Amino acid sequence: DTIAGKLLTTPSRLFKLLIPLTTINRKDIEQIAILIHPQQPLSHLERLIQSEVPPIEDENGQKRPPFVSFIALQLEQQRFIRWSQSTEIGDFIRDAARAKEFIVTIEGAPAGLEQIHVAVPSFDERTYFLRMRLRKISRRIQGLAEIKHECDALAHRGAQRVALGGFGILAFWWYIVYKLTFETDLGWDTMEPVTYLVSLSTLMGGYLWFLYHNREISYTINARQKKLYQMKGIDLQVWESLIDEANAIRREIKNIAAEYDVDWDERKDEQDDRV
Amino acid sequence: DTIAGKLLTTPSRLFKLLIPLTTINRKDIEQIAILIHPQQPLSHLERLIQSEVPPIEDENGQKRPPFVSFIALRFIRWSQSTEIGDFIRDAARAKEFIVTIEGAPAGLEQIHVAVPSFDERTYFLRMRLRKISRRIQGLAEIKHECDALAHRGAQRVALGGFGILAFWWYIVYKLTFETDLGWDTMEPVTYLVSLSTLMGGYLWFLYHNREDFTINARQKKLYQMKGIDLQVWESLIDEANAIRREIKNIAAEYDVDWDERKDEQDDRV
Amino acid sequence: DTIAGKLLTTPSRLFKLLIPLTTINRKDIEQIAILIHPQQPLSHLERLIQSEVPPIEDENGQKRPPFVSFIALRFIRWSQSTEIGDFIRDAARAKEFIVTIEGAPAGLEQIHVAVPSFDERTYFLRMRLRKISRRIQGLAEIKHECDALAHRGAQRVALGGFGILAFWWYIVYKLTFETDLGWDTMEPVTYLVSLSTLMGGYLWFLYHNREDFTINARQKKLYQMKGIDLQVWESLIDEANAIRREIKNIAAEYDVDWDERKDEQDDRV
Amino acid sequence: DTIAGKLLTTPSRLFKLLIPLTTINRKDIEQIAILIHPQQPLSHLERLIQSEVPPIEDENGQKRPPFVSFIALQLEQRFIRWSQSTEIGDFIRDAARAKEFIVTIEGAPAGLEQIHVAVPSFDERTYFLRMRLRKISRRIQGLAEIKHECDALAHRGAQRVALGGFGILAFWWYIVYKLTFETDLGWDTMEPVTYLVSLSTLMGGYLWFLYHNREISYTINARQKKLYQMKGIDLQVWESLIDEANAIRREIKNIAAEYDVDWDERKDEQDDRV
Ligand SMILES: [Ca+2]
Repeated sequence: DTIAGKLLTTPSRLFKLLIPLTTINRKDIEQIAILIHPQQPLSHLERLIQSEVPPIEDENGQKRPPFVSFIALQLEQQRFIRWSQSTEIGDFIRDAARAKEFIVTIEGAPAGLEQIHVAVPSFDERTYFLRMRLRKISRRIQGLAEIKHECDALAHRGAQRVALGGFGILAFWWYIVYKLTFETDLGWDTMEPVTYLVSLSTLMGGYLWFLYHNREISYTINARQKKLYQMKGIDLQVWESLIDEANAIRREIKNIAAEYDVDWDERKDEQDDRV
Repeated sequence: DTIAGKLLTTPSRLFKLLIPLTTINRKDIEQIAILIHPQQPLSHLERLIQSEVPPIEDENGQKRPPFVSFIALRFIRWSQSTEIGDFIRDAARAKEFIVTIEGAPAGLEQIHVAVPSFDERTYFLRMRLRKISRRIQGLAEIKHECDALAHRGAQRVALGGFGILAFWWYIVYKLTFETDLGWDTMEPVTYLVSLSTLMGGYLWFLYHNREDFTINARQKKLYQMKGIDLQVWESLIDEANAIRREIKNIAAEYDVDWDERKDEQDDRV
Repeated sequence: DTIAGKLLTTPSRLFKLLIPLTTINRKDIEQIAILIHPQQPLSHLERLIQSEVPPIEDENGQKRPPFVSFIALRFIRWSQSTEIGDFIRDAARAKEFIVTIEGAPAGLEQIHVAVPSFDERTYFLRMRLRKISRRIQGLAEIKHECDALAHRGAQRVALGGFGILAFWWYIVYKLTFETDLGWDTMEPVTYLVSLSTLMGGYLWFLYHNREDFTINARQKKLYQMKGIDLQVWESLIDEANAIRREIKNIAAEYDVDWDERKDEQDDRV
Repeated sequence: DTIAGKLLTTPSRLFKLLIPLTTINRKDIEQIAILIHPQQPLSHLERLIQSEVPPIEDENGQKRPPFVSFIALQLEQRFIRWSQSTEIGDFIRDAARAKEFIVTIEGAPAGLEQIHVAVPSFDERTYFLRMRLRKISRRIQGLAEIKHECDALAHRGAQRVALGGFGILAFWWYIVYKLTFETDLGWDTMEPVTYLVSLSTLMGGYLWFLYHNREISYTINARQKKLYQMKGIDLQVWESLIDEANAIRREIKNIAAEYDVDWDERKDEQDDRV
């Protein structure tokens, strides 16, 4: 407005900042748009804001560029120290960003005060433009996880059916042994060897099923299912690629979170996936 | 020679461009080399060129260094913050690049460099991927024939065991169903043989020392001899896909469609 | 009167120093802040101090930069190729640091900065280590309580099962070893109960659906409710040890002995 | 000697190089040592060699120290001039694949007026990195062998109780044979006692199913965790030397990725023996 500014956070890597300053190409005072990359030296910013301002007339007559500066708040856990003209912008943004303070001293031109304060984006503000894409990719891997749960439901359909048939056959055997045993039409001593023979036969069949473990293609991955939900369903390369692209951003948000002394909790954004 | 240069890609991550400049004290042409990182600003390259050119004169009186301006594609000027990945991107579709230095030129006011492309840029990558994919393929097929070997040995030994136990079924059936010796004279044979195969199924635990060792574990024991482990293996496949997503990025953004079988068709030829 | 100065460690990786200089046309005293990464060479800092100071006229010809000289501790000049981390290391033992610009404005030509200590630097590490130690401690004891809780239910269910099966020992001892019904009238009770035991497993396998689920798996299912997973857990412990090896590095190089319980003695007081 | 130099690789991060040129009154030519960090700019290097040379008496005023310039080979799968403020390490890598580069002084006392310095090789860079890697790798292989022998101690502690179980089950086989075949007593009294024994060993084989008490893994057991640590050698040093050992292989494979020369540690398996 008058002595206030803001340095915004674009979704790209760049910044922008809007500062009011007098220019006679405009009428009185315009808030101007300046863009910044965080690997540019601070001399480029002072030359860039030095270029869109009508100059200070030299009282010696001959030397008319303006001489601008930058001053921050040295924190002692007041005091102010000026920053050299060849730091990168990003490191200064981080230091004054925890300081929550920024001024500019344009020499000569300011009629009164000559202290343009600007305001940095707080940790939540900086994070927001990361958290949107983080929440998006977490949402769609949650959906593909739900479809994996659906083919799990297919798997236990097959298991339940196979096991139901086995229980029916075991009930058949229990009734035929009881009927041919308690009725006293055949005694026990002709039912005992048939029991041992059947026990050998089911130890043979268990010796068949103990051979059956053909493929176990894991990584958490099955073998019956791997052809099932891929050659008719939804992919797995894209699943691991969204894992890979998803794991990177959380470290950046936690690094910037380390820079701001603010506890990053993703369970405090569990509440934002619902309303 | 005169107003023409070129930009080249290192085997590392960086770039290098070659521009015909005029240095502090030379003749009019010298193909000076400048090493740039691609995700980096553009004012950095402006500063790095303007370090090596004689400055502009008064100006009443100014000894200030020249001002370059990277117009590209008619003469759409580009700002001092767009990164070199994007400027080589849109210029790479344009196949043109103009650095118009001022003061220094004495009216020529132009420089043209030729942007490398996707076949050329990736060809460098393809070599990296072509070599590592061949190294995947050989170890793959050797691992497969080891799988066939351990599978065959396991099923032949299990087939022998089913042979002897089926023999036990046959002699119990014919001994107690012929009714020469009774089942009462057959009970000891069954239970005492059952402890005898707890014996013969228990000696193997201590001398030859299985301590699971199922069908799969014989193979996993086996290609400790015949091959290499799984960590190097998945590093090769996973890093191969890490290269493939990047050639999909660059060839996607350059908008020329590509599949990597088209140099497997040049691996043997 | 302003030959003083100090260097302060940022909470980030790269740290800054504060020196009194004269930039273009000012009064002689002004602090100027300069950001330094400790993997940069010394000559880089030499260049950044050369940027903001007026040049020196030396009689055909005027060197546009001055020349500074990072002597230290009895004075030993240090060459302009050492690491800044090493120069802060040996100077940190010395607790002194001297920059000496050749040009002297008016009888003042020296500058002392005061190299800080492992106390301040490693409380920019100790705040992190104390916070992660508190988090690990609380989550640890909650998981242990959860761990204790699972085994109570496991031993109750197992003790009940041993109760009824011991009853099955007593009833088959007493029914046929000493009493009226003989073993011939007892055998189908044993075998038919054995298939009836089996029926129980099938019912258990299908309605309440255990598809191992042993004693450890009740715990591992249980603190999915009461706690957090193991990957985050071992990430906190492993990164905590990564910080501990670095404070052992810095206190190993600055040579003041240290154990980290000595601030747990201030975590409650 | 006169037109050949070499830039070596010190055990530290920062290079050195030795080039012959003319100096103050002491000698005609001396291969002099220049110390270089790979992050200093190239103007620093030219100035460094511009400083230890007597200047040229240059008219039209006094601009006396020379202006030196670096030249390398632009591989075409010629000679270009590298700019005066690249960083040294990137120039080292690019001309390192070119295997030569050329310094030119302005004095030109020699007729050739060139200095073809030599380039450090893959065997030398990875020579020092390989000495570090093999030293720590041996230094964990010994502790791997001590893990092997305490594992053998656990093997002995198992084989005792397994031998006792085999002896007891042989005792049971013989007592069932004597009280069965002799016919002093008929099978119809050994049958009941067999079923009762089968219940009792299902109980004793049921209380062992609770005995899976601690399993502290990461590949790690729990029966031995007090034994090899609170009487033997640590595990913190084990995982720490793992952590310090995993980093260097990526650097050797990055520098190996630059030189287009294959990196095989099994071709260095042969160097741990002779
Ligand atoms: Ca019987």
